[PDB]
Amino acid sequence: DQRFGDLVFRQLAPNVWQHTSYLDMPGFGAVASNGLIVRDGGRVLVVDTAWTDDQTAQILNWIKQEINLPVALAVVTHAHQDKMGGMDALHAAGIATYANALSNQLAPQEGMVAAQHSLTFAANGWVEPATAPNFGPLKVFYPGPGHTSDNITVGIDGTDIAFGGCLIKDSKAKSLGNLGDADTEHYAASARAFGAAFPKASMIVMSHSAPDSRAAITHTARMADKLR
Ligand SMILES: C[C@@H](O)[C@@H](C(=O)O)[C@@H]1NC(C(=O)O)=C(S[C@@H]2CN[C@H](C(=O)N(C)C)C2)[C@@H]1C
Ligand SMILES: [Zn+2]
Ligand SMILES: [Zn+2]
Repeated sequence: DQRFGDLVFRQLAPNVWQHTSYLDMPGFGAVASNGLIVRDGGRVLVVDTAWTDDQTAQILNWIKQEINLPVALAVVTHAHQDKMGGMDALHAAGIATYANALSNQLAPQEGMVAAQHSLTFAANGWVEPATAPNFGPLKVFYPGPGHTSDNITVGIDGTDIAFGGCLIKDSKAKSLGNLGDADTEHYAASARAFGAAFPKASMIVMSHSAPDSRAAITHTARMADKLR
C-alpha cells in the first residue's frame, strides 16, 4: 500500500490501482471507500471520486507523481458522497467527468455536483458508445436499480477486474448496507445482471471492502433475494 496524504493506493494489476479514502462519521468511526485508477497508454482514467474534494485532489497529485500521465476523464458510479463527493476537485483540475444521466439529475437533490457529461444506456444495460467516447478499457454497464436507481458498474478490458461499486458487497458481509435509496425489488436481479455482464472477471472490486472473488456477487444477490 502507498500513502499520499490521507489516501491509500493499492496496485491490483499492471495498469490498475485501487484508491481508498476514509470519512469518520459521528458514532460509526472510519468508513472506507474504494475507487479505481486505470492507466491506458499515454493517459490515466479514474473511476469514482473520494469522499471529499481535498481527498480527490490528493488522488490527482498522486497520479502525477507515481504515474506521470494526464488524467483524461473520470466516471462516477452513482450520486452519493462516497462516489461523487469530490467532483469539484476534478472540475477544478479541468478533468472531463461522466455519470449516468439519472445520476446527474439526482445530484442536486443529493447535494452533489453533477458530472459534465451524461451516459445513456441501451435496453440491455450496455452504455451508448456515443455518450462514452474514448473510454479505453472502461466498459460501463447499467445493471438496473439496486443500491440506488442510477448506480452503474465498470469492467476493465484486458484484465480480470470488474467494479461493482456499492451495488456489490463482499462475501463476508452481514447486510447490504444503506438501503435508503435502494430498489429492494430489483436489487437481486441487478446484482446478477452485473455478474452476467462480466462473466470472466475473477477479481471483483467494490466500494467498502478489499477485492473479492465472484462469490461476492452471488452472496449479494442472495441477500437481496430476502428483500423481495
Ligand atoms: C454515505 C453514503 O455514501 C453511503 C451510501 O452510499 O449509501 C455509503 N456507502 C455505503 C453503502 O452501503 O454502500 C455506506 S454503508 C457503509 C458500508 N456498509 C457499512 C455498514 O452499514 N455496516 C453496518 C458496516 C457502512 C456508506 C455510508
Ligand atoms: Zn450509495
Ligand atoms: Zn457506498
